[PDB]
Amino acid sequence: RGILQLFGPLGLWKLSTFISSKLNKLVFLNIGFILEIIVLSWLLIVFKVSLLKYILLLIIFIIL
Amino acid sequence: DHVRSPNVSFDDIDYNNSQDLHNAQESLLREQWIRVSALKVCRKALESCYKTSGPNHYEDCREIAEKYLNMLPDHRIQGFLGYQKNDPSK
Amino acid sequence: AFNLQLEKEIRSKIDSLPKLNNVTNRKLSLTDYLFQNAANQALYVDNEADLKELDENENEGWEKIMYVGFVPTMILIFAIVLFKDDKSIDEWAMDELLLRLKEKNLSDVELIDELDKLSKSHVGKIGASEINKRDAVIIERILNGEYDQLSGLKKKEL
Amino acid sequence: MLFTSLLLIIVYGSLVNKSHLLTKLINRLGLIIIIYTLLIHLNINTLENLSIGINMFNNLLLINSFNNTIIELILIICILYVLLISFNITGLSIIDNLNYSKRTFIVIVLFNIIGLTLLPLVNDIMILFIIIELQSYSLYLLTAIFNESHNSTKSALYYFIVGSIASFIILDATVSIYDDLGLTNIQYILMYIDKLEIFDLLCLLFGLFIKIGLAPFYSYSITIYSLSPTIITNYISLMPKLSILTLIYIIMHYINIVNNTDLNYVISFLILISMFIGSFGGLNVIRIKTLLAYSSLLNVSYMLLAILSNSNESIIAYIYYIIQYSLTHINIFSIILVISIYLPIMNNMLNVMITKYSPIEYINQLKNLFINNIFIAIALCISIFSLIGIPPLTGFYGKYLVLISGLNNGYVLLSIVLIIASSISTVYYATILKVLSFDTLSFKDIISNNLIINTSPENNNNEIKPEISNVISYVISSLTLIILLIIIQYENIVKGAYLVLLYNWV
Amino acid sequence: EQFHLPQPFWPTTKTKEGEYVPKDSIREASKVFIGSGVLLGGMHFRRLMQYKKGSARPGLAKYLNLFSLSKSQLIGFPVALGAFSFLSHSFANLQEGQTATGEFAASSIASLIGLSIFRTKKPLSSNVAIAVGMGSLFGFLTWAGNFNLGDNSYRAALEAGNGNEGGFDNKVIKTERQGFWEGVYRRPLSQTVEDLGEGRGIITQ
Amino acid sequence: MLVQNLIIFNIIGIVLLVLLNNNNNGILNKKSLLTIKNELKLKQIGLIISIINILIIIENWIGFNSNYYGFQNIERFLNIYWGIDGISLLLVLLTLILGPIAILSNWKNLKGYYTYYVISINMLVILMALNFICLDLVSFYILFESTLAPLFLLIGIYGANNKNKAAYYVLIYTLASSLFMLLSIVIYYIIINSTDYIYINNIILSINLQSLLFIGIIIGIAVKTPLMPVHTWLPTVHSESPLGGSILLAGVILKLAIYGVIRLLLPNLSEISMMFTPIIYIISILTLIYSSLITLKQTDLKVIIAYSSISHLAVCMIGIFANNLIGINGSLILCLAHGFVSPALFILVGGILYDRYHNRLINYYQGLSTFMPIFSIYLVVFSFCNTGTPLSGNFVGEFLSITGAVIRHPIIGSLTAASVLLSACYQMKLTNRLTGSVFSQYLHITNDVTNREIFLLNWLLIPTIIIGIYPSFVTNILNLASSTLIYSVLI
Ligand SMILES: CCCCCCCCCCCCCCCCCC(=O)OC[C@H](COP(=O)(O)OCCN)OC(=O)CCCCCCCCCCCCCCCCC
Ligand SMILES: CCCCCCCCCCCCCCCCCC(=O)OC[C@H](COP(=O)(O)OCCN)OC(=O)CCCCCCCCCCCCCCCCC
Ligand SMILES: CCCCCCCCCCCCCCCCCC(=O)OC[C@H](COP(=O)(O)OCCN)OC(=O)CCCCCCCCCCCCCCCCC
Ligand SMILES: CCCCCCCCCCCCCCCCCC(=O)OC[C@H](COP(=O)(O)OCCN)OC(=O)CCCCCCCCCCCCCCCCC
Ligand SMILES: CCCCCCCCCCCC(=O)OC[C@H](COP(=O)(O)OCC[N+](C)(C)C)OC(=O)CCCCCCCCCCC
Ligand SMILES: CCCCCCCCCCCC(=O)OC[C@H](COP(=O)(O)OCC[N+](C)(C)C)OC(=O)CCCCCCCCCCC
Repeated sequence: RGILQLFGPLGLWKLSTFISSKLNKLVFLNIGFILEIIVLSWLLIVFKVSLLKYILLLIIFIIL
Repeated sequence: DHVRSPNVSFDDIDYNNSQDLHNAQESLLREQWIRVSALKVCRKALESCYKTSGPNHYEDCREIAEKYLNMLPDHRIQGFLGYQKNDPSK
Repeated sequence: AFNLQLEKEIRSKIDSLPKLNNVTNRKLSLTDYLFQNAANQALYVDNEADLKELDENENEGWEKIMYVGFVPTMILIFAIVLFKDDKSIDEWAMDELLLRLKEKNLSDVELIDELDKLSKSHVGKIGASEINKRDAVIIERILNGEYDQLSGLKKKEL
Repeated sequence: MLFTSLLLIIVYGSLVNKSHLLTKLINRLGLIIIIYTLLIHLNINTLENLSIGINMFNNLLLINSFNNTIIELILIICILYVLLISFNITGLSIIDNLNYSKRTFIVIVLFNIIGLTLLPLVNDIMILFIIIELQSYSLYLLTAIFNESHNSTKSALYYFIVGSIASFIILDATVSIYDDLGLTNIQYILMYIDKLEIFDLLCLLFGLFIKIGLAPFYSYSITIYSLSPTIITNYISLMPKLSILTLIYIIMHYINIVNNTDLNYVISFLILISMFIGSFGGLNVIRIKTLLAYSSLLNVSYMLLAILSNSNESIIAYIYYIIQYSLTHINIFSIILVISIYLPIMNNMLNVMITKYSPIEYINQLKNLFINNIFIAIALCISIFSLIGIPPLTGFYGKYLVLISGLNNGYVLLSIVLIIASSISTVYYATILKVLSFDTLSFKDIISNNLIINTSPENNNNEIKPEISNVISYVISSLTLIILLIIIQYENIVKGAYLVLLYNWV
Repeated sequence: EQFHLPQPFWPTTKTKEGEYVPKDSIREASKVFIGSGVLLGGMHFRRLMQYKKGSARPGLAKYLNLFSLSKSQLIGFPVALGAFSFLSHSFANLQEGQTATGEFAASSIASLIGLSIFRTKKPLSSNVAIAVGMGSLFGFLTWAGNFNLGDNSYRAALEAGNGNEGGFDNKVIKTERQGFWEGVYRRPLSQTVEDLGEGRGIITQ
Repeated sequence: MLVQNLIIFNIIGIVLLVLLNNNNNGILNKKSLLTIKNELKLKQIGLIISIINILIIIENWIGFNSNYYGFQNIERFLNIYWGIDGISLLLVLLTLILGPIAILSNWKNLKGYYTYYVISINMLVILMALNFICLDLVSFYILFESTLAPLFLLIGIYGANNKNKAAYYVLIYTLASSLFMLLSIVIYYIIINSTDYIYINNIILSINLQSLLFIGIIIGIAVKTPLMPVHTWLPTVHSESPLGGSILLAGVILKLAIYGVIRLLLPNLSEISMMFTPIIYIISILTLIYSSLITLKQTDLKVIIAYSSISHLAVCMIGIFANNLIGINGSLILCLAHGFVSPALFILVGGILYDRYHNRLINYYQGLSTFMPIFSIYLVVFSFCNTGTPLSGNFVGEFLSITGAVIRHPIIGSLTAASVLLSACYQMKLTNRLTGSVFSQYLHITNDVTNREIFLLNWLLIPTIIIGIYPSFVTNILNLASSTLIYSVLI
């Protein structure tokens, strides 16, 4: 009833609720929001590919 | 009737022959079960010698007991996968 | 055997008691559940609910199937494990061992005498038992040489 | 045939008077046009002849056996979609009259089908830009066909703005390539595949990724699919993906010639993020179309892994997956349109407002479907289990074939992540099934005369009145049994996908 | 004698001894740290302009609040990314190559350093729990071969003859170990003893 | 002949029950005639179908040769090769015998929808039975996971108060873990171009690749036995699932994991299985010891039995990973013996007590022997079978499994003997309480075991004791099939 729930249903439910609540705030009809994300993605073309894992770490920081 | 073991070794066949590899696998299995049959017969002799000899069993059954203790480690089923997948000489 | 005239008697009598919750000569057949008119099927249930309403753990409808289909099936399974002419590998190997003893010792007067008189039913009963049989020479010959051919299949050494 | 018959329908629709019956009969003429288009296309295009790849119209177009299969798939799915507007989906006028109130509905579909079928064939940068505009403009006009609807117009505004930004990105990529090489034909550009900047083609793919709703550009498609009418959302969420993904496969086929692993890593980054968003995004949602929008984002990520690997095993994976996913998409939306007839009627907390465009808008409006219609509820369960990937349904072989191509190319991470993504998304797929069936016994003996279906009259009380119309019922029956019983013909179907070649030859 | 444990690791090209010129860890971390701080700080002052241009429009304000970064995040993010780049290169130089253990250590420490800056108002054990989770993800990323196995994939092996295109033959026995993606019919018994060791049925009983 | 008839006949049975019971849905509002007596006729047809499935495997058993090496009855159907050996034959018969028992256990304790339940039971039985006769990895996975669709709906519709929790647990624990097993199957099909049993058994893969493939498969197997620490789904699923669902889950579904080791690990990944055996033994030993001590503190009757099943299946895992015939035969006999005793204990605990009092809390029951003497006899008899008392098939399975572990690993395999003590600690703590002291003050005196519940208990007890006294009925069939799994090169 302890660690196997934290690393199981109860723990993953809290993780899912936290992550899904973040994603629910990103779906709203707004021109400025989607334009910023489109233009931001252009940096993947500019950046050298070795920086992908740093962008991955930065994105996980923003989830918090 | 009484079927017989098709004596066929892994060393004399091409494994790409499906029926030939099947025979070598069966051939190795049947020779191990016979050794199990022989071991049980030897153990039958040991039990009868022990019962009859009474206090003389140490001397009377000495060579039967010695043979059973030698055959016991290897007169058991070992499978065919071990020798099929391994070449001892390499 | 729907017998619609019989239901009308059954339906009417339950009407003689307006109060609720305060026959053995009835049966149905297999062809009735699919061919009766929609009106008659309604009547049968209206009685069955009310007949049951006017009421231990028997006649539940499974006894015939399990005691005609299932128990004979287990009996047949019991028969197969008992009286099926199937050799196992261990039983085959003992027969093969006795056969090779005969072939290696054809010139043996004593051994072949015991092998011929050793019946097929006592092949697995070799040793000390209630059966009075002579296998002393048979056991003697197995203890002497090795009648397996495992060394002939491993042609590669270290 | 499409172009010629479209002109006649355009003029004919403006000549006759406006009535719901006439618009419905004009829609049936559109059904005949697509059927004749399919028959003519089948009569002349064959897989064996198109294996080499045949140029048409001064090499502006290039059709091969890989392009041809997608064109026939587009025509077949478009046939199934037109049955929705050409026949009764529910049989009740308050719901069905919407599909007959716009006479230009069928005209826009025929406009878009032309754009859908020509896009995979593009062989020049000038015609690539022209066709991608033709497909996009028709999608905007279809998203705004119901111009008296506030949400429908708002979606079309969002669709236009985002899709114009992507088109500019696509145009900017082709202009950069023309600036580098001074050439416009794709086969001419292939001669200089080693000298042009390959990331100029990644910019071209980025504009295509926006138009398929890939992450991080997923936000607008999730918003648009939920706000649009269910009949509109059924089309726009599937049709653009059939053509654009096929075009992405052909572009990635040319990109793999130079083997730029940096480009492979950026795309893998977009696939990885889309799996995370597609699975975790749908966990906390209450709208069914919002849930299906994330399902679409997730299944696109699965296909893009096959497109990214881009090998012989990828042709079989992509071709089979796109066919079976289209049928599952069609089957689910057909059931959702039908089952609005089982909605309870008032005679209140949360002040829930339901409109005529989307009568089924929340997942919990599917409650007690196991009681109202067991056969339809099972049909919906089979489709949802296929999306989950329960064998031996079609959805299992789709994931199995995608994994084979992905793992054969060394995409260990993406193969593991998608299988984790499949498990996470199973949570919200199961929630549909929980709503359909789990309260069956505690509700079986209840009196429900307050349904939408109960408002319909009865003819004679001596006849048998079917509760669902003939055509829509047969389509749901056919697609559900295909999804269920694909094991019977799976071996023969996958042998056909072996023959579909994209310059393999030998 | 060493324990004979299974080794579930995907194939990777192994640099020969004397190879692997190391990468300058400070220089590489400097580019990530400076470039990130310039962008994050620059995008911060760009968004303040968008604030001043409009603050009576709720639609713009809602979208700007999502992308807004706190002051401790504008400093913590470049520091965490810079420490990650430094520690990833520093450990890679130590081990003559990149390993999943090195990336697990580099990511968790970089996360914990950043978390202790922009997540000050949370318990210390909470920050460590996230750092262990973040470090495991990047260790798993390296274990799976980053985004693709590349030259170690089966498709690459099949093109180099190291696959199983020609099939198998038991008469052929190879002293050297088979390739990662290669399967054989029969193996030298010495290889089995090297893998499993003697004992419970190998050679002896 | 076997697979083709077993599938075609059951499809006709499924369609027949649907046609009869759904012909009157169309606003007839009638009273029908098959709906009487809780759909008695529709229940009886499904009960007959289950028994006929047992007759089909028998016709192919009469021709089975116990002295033939290899798969028999080799058949092609739906582009899939189907075959049977000694190991598969016994597991198929065990699976089909439990079919009628699952239906009869829920003969009159469902709130409704009897046709749906009977179809799902017959559908679960055939899919599990077909899983023992497939001959390739992909066909193994298709049948391994196909049972999730009906099982998920069976729990959620016919389950207890926490059925929603249990339905999600079984769907997500098993599907997520099996997808890792699918990854290993995809790798086999990529590098060898086939998933056939015989084809892949002859190929030796690199010791590093064998490790990755073993871990992928073992993840799917370890969750479904289940083993620690991925066992937490089972107690929740067993306490909420219907009685027939618990019988099939505790009788067949868990045995597919042992058969997974026999097919997917031992003959194809032989070299890496020897490397992993100490890890397997440590995990299984701690699974056995931990589950036994945890079972002591449980307060739910159906959860106590669920944890008892985990302890014995750890012993089955230990035996099957012994590299000798004694352990392999012992693990297989213990699988069959458990396949009868464990469903019987669920009938006593969750089928007789629950159908009378509708409460599974331990604190309500004591002194049952005063007014339920027949229940106490069967409860006591099956309790001693469950702890491996001699004369029961459980002991023969347990003793050979423990002996096989000792022969395989004398030091750590000796810890397996704690099954003898620990199993009796929690099982006889529960039985000593149900049959001890004064009849409970929280219970009203009611009927004892009925004829149907006597029938179920007798025909689960009878096979356990026949196997316990004369296991050679089973060992003769398994002898040649089990000997092929041993890997060793003695010089
Ligand atoms: C033997 C069984 C084995 C099976 C088990 C396998 C699962 C093991 C994983 C266990 C980890 C999850 C369980 C614990 C998570 C608990 C989440 C949580 O409590 O929220 C923490 C915090 C929000 O704070 P709050 O919850 O409100 O209060 C603090 C309570 N002390 O918010 C947080 O800090 C959460 C962290 C932010 C999210 C980080 C996201 C990282 C990337 C996602 C992780 C999964 C990646 C999957 C990738 C593929 C997805 C398609
Ligand atoms: C007179 C001055 C003129 C200044 C012009 C630049 C304007 C200010 C912008 C700040 C600088 C960032 C952009 C720098 C150029 C783009 C990156 C690049 O190309 O690499 C250059 C730099 C040095 O790398 P170098 O090895 O010298 O280049 C290859 C040589 N063979 O590589 C780097 O290390 C750059 C640092 C990048 C790492 C930080 C970015 C990642 C973290 C922030 C993420 C931003 C948001 C995420 C966007 C993606 C969203 C999906
Ligand atoms: C320079 C500007 C900032 C950079 C933005 C980058 C945008 C494109 C990157 C791809 C992510 C697309 C998702 C939509 C973009 C998110 C827009 C955004 O930045 O808003 C921040 C959002 C809101 O969070 P909140 O803290 O509540 O708001 C701030 C309050 N002041 O917080 C979020 O929820 C953002 C996280 C969204 C989920 C993305 C997760 C993608 C998967 C990452 C893990 C990958 C899984 C595999 C891991 C194993 C490998 C290590
Ligand atoms: C509560 C549930 C109700 C059920 C409870 C009681 C269960 C039934 C008890 C019996 C269990 C079934 C096992 C017996 C079935 C017959 C087994 C058999 O086939 O015996 C064959 C035996 C040797 O075989 P063979 O030499 O090859 O000759 C026959 C060729 N067909 O040939 C023979 O010599 C046959 C000898 C049979 C002897 C009678 C066996 C009955 C049991 C008595 C002995 C039990 C063992 C002693 C235990 C005492 C306590 C320690
Ligand atoms: C890989 C090694 C083998 C592991 C096999 C898979 C086990 C997954 C964990 C069980 C989850 C479960 O069962 O999901 C069911 C649970 C039910 O939660 P509940 O009890 O109703 O509490 C929740 C409600 N409360 C707290 C209010 C009472 O939904 C969840 O929590 C939703 C989160 C879903 C996450 C699923 C991701 C799966 C990833 C698998 C690989 C890491
Ligand atoms: C071996 C392969 C077989 C494949 C065919 C499956 C059965 C098809 C049933 C369609 C007809 C139907 O929906 O009918 C409904 C029937 C019977 O319900 P009822 O109690 O009469 O309904 C109530 C009517 N009253 C109110 C008049 C009494 O439910 C079934 O049959 C259920 C079986 C399917 C459950 C599991 C679904 C899993 C989906 C994914 C599978 C991999």
